[PDB]
Amino acid sequence: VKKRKNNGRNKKGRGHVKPIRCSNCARCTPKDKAIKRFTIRNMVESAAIRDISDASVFAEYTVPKMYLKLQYCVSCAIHGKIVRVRSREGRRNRAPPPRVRYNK
Amino acid sequence: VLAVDLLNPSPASEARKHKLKTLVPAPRSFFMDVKCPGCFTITTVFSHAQTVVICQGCTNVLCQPTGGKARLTEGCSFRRK
Amino acid sequence: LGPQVREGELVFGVARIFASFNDTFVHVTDLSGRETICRVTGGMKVKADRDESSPYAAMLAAQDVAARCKELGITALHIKIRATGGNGTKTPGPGAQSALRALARSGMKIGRIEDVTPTPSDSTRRKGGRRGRRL
Amino acid sequence: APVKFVKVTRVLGRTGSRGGVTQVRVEFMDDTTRSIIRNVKGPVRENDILVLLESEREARR
Amino acid sequence: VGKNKRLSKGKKGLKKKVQDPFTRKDWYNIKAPAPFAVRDVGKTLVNRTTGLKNANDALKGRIFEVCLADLQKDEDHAFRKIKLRVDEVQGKNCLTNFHGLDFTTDKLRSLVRKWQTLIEANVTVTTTDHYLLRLFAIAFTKRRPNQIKKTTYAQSSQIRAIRRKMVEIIQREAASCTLHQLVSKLIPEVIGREIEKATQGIYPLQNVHIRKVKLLKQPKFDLGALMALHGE
RNA sequence: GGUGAAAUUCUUGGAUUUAUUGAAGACUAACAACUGCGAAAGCAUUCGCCAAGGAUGUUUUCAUUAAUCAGGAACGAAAGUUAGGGGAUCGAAGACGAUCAGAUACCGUCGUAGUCUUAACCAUAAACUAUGCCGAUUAGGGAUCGGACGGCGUUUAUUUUUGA
Ligand SMILES: [Zn+2]
Ligand SMILES: [Zn+2]
Repeated sequence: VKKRKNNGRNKKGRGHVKPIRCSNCARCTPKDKAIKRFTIRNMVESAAIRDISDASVFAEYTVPKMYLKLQYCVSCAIHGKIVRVRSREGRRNRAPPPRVRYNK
Repeated sequence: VLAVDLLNPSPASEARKHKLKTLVPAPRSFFMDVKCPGCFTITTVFSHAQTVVICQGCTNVLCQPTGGKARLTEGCSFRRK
Repeated sequence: LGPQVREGELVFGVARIFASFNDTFVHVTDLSGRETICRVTGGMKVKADRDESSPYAAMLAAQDVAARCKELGITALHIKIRATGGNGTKTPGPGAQSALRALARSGMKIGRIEDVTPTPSDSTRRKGGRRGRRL
Repeated sequence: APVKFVKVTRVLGRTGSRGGVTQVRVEFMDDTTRSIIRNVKGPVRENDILVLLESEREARR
Repeated sequence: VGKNKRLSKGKKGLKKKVQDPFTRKDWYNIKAPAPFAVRDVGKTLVNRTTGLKNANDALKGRIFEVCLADLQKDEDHAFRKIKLRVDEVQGKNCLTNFHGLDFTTDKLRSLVRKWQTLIEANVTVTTTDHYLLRLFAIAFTKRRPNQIKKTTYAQSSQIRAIRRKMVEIIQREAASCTLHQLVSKLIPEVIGREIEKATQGIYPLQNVHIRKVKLLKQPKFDLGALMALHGE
């Protein structure tokens, strides 16, 4: 039986695609099959910003950000709880989850 | 739908179909007479000419070929004959 | 002993923090990179060698840098954090942020934070094989 | 040692593998601007008073 | 860890006698070329002059990283850093001139985004002064205010037209200039704004910049030229 | 250094770390997508030269010149084979350190053929859409790539026609 209509790959209209290296176990997987996450964060955590802020010599200062793109094989994706198993009917839903914008 | 008169389509509905998919095929091209400002002659030019057309007198260009219908020189006028 | 200067002015240094996932390095040089002023690693402070990367060890190693560099006359630092780089994780280790605070709290001045991790445009083959570490 | 005194203003859940440990947010009660996160072992109420030996460790989450 | 050393000093060795090597160091000041606003940029350290080891030989091949914000006293130029190479040493003073340019790492990563087109080109050029130096360029596609379509992509034929236009502009601007003249054009970003006007017809192409400049060859030292810009 | 924790290994004959410079070979990050091309295998840095191809447009030209094919022929990833060049990185075989009742393995430090290229062989893959090729008809919808046609505006240039 086919578990997924797209074979869980997202590759139709071509024959080959170069692989990539997993960011955790350094495995080789096709680029279209890997799970990709883009992350934007600050250099320092929010509790430490005040100590840096008042120790500067430039009056008001803005700590820079850091930009990373991590990408995993499926075996490392669901062991680190990046994604998890869904139900049979809930599998066919590709909308990104609604991030909480009120936080109680 | 389920009851249609296929013999008498509206003229508006036939202006949108492909040139070959109508009830009877018919071209949508035409010939035209171009008035060169420099001279007083008249030349018959196809609407979809693939070659640069030169007028008989004073030897001036009148149109430039392209992918579809040739574009005329800016300082020129034409009538559909 | 130290640079002669008026009381208003302050002299600058640069700190190069190398924080991997196995150890952390605190290194202070002059304005250029040629001359090293002080350098202490996280392994000098801890005695169990599984805590060389612990955030606690970075704080202790960072504190005596400020003490040791205080009498040299340098009063301000530039900061350049870097990860392993190359084929590595490119994510700074746990001790990267612990050391930075200890310089600020100790009384030293801070300016111009930056990240200088080296990234390849197209790298050679990476260690592990095609199947990865299967544990 | 320059020991500091802190006071608890709100409690934020109970951590630990077996629920022994509790996590609280304290206030330094001398510089009202500053506020950090700490970990405590015993039962804690609001307006409780704690003594802190070092004030640079903080805690996860 | 204290109790891991096994070989220690090695096959056979003995402890040292004299320590604290910082008692013999000296401090020097660093100056800046003519176009920049502020001249003092910091201090440097070196061993004291002695027999068999002159101090000036060690202060002739050093370079320094100074942010453009400090030199111009302006926080707008907070993402560009340039290098200064020491040439001559007066009494307790080091003289420097231009040695390159480069963006900061964080500014460049913020520019690149998905569903856009990245265009980049490079070309070598030489000035009237026989300096061989290379320039890099970068640009991105620009969205339209009333656009509804999700992605803004240019056709690869259009990309080559823009790439050809970049090379032509760079050569023309640097054709008749000196190294001092060229630097005076980098800090007001004349090249970027001139490129944008020319490529307007092909495609909008927001965010034109000169990514970095590095030099490859140098002529004779010509000490007379260095003193012209310094000591004003 | 490396690991869940350790050891083998390198070190005041200055290890690890810091800045400048040089040589060699391999590879083209981010942009990169339910997007493009090719008979399939496959193909991603710039520029110059050489021949080839699909779609669209057309009041050009020939007039059945067509479909599928037993035998037959061209191309055909990776590994492997024969002679030269090259040999940075990874790493079959091999040698050690741990774990374990045992461990010829999973983990760690080294490391030969190979990995790259020129001239010739080999003809097999879950070579997969597990779905042969030509032709006709059958239901609604919104996205997207290439060409043409129509239109109200904005933007913009030695600016119009074009491009967005
Ligand atoms: Zn993995
Ligand atoms: Zn005429």
